[PDB]
Parts: sequence; structure tokens; C-alpha cells
Amino acid sequence: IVEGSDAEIGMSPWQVMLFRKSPQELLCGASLISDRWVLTAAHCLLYPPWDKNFTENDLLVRIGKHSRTRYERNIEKISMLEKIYIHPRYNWRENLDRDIALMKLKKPVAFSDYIHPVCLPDRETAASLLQAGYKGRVTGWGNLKETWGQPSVLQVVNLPIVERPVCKDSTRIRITDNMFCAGYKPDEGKRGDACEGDSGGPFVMKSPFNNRWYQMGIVSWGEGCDRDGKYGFYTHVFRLKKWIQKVIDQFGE
Amino acid sequence: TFGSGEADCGLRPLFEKKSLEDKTERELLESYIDGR
Ligand SMILES: *C[C@@](*)(O)[C@H](CCCNC(N)=[NH2+])NC(=O)[C@@H]1CCCN1C(=O)[C@H](N)Cc1ccccc1
Ligand SMILES: *[C@@H]1O[C@H](CO)[C@@H](O)[C@H](O)[C@H]1NC(C)=O
Repeated sequence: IVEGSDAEIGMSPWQVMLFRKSPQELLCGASLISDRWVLTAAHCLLYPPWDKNFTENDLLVRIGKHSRTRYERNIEKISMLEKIYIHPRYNWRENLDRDIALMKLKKPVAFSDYIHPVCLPDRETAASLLQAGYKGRVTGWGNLKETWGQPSVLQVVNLPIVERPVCKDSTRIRITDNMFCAGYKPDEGKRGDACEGDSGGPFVMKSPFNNRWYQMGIVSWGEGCDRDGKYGFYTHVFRLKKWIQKVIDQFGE
Repeated sequence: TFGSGEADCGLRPLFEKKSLEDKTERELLESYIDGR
């Protein structure tokens, strides 16, 4: 996160750390959608151009964290993965279209004050909130700056959703319907963005109807971090909901 | 667990369940041309 703040304790209880076994390292963010399922960015597991192809065995997931590096004794839960599921039509070749994946935990996690799932939007929630000008919140343990680093605690930033057209005209990368972009326009004089290490984390909104937090996006890609005239791109979660529903219902939640 | 996830989904034990607010959640609601 660039230009964010330290999260408050229990602010994002659905936040998960994607952790590499050896060398031990922070791969990406992730979010808990139930006691057994985690949602992330597919490019966190598979990115052939960089020789990246992680298997269940290579990783661990850490839940209920605040600190980037301390082991939070009596707070955090660490789990092993039963199975990884990448969107069959994830496009690593050109533009990260369908940059999404589900992870099945080896055993369910017990909820607590620091651990609790977020909701997945339904067509109407999605319809009412996914509007230019509406703000969401992003969180993560990624880079503080474009290049220089790592925060000591979980960072948070609230950003506005931007009009599809301004999104398109900011990059030469081919934007699809499975993506949305977010940030402040340069006049707007107010910054913040996700950055490298932030992928897989959630873009969430609070419903004004029922007060619940919904995950609307997943941190996906960008060009540099917090640059003026540029924006962050997110996997559009409602659009990929059928797939999501489908894997959970075969592979059983 | 999926659709609007679990059942208790999105309700934070230390904020929503206690009826407490986080420092910047207002900024979100005010953007939905002022929440609820
Ligand atoms: C894996 C993630 O941590 C990461 C998130 C970066 C977020 N950036 C901003 N400013 N919000 N994504 C990446 O690093 C992805 C994966 C592969 C390349 N990539 C990029 O973001 C490139 N900077 C741009 C890009 C390259 C190829 C295809 C899509 C985008
Ligand atoms: C990733 O590795 C697995 C074996 O672990 C292999 O089946 C898969 O084909 C690899 N992916 C490629 C490079 O797309």
C-alpha cells in the first residue's frame, strides 16, 4: 500500500497472508470467504513469464494477522492447503484477465475476534455499489513505495472507483469486463494505491442497506504505484461469481 | 462461504457486533452519496 495508514486491530478480519514455505516469504494477500475457502489473485500462484508456478505443498496461509513479520502467538492461525483452483481461462499471456483463484484449507479455521469471513456480493448489491465515485477499501502488507519499503503492520487505503473510459485511456494494456480500476484523478489532490506484494488482497465495500462488508474486487495489476494519471486494476468479483459458486459446489466447501 | 458468503459474513466482531465504527469507514458511506 502507498499513502495508506496502519490498520486498526480487527478492521479486516478476512485478511489472509499468502506465505512461502522456503525461503519463508510473503507472497501476496488473500481473503477468507468461509471457514474453509480462501480467495486470491491467480498470478500469485502462476506466472510463467517469471517462472512462477506454486503447488499446495509450497505454501501456507496465515489468518488473523496484524504484524507483517512477528509470529502472533495466541492470535494468528496457520493453515495448509488441501487444493488450489485457478480460473481455467485466466490470461497470464496478455493482460491478467480472470486473475482469480480459490484455495481449499486442509481443515477449517475457527472464527474469533481477528478472524471472520467477508461476504460475496449478489447482483443487486453489486449493482448499487459498483459506481464511479463510490469508495472502497484495500488492505495489504506490500510495498510502501513504487521502488526505493515493507510496512510493520497491515496498511489500509480508501479509493474511489473510476469510470471505465478513464480506466481504458490510462494504459495500453487491454482492459476487459472482468476488471475495474480505482484511484484519485490527479487534480483530485489525494493519493493512494495498492502496489507489488498487495495482490490477492480484497477491495471491499460496506453495504448501506444491511451494514455488511462485501468483497467487490481483488488487487490485480497496475503500472508503478501511486503515479498520477494512473490507476489500480482489480478482478471484478461479481462477474466471476458463477465460477466461484461452481467450484465450491463440486469440491465441497 | 460464497454468495454474500457465510451467514454472519461481513459483520466484524470488534466493530459491527459491538456497534463500534472504525476511523474511516464514514468516508466510504459518505461517498455512497452518504450512507445509510
Ligand atoms: C502480484 C501483485 O502483487 C501485483 C499487484 C500490483 C498492483 N499495482 C498497483 N499499482 N495497484 N501484480 C503484478 O505485479 C502483475 C502480475 C504480472 C505483471 N503485473 C503487473 O502489475 C505489471 N506492473 C503490469 C502488467 C503486466 C502484464 C500484464 C498485466 C499488467
Ligand atoms: C505448473 O506446474 C504443474 C505441476 O506442478 C504443471 O502441471 C502445470 O502444467 C504448470 N503450469 C504451466 C507452466 O502452465
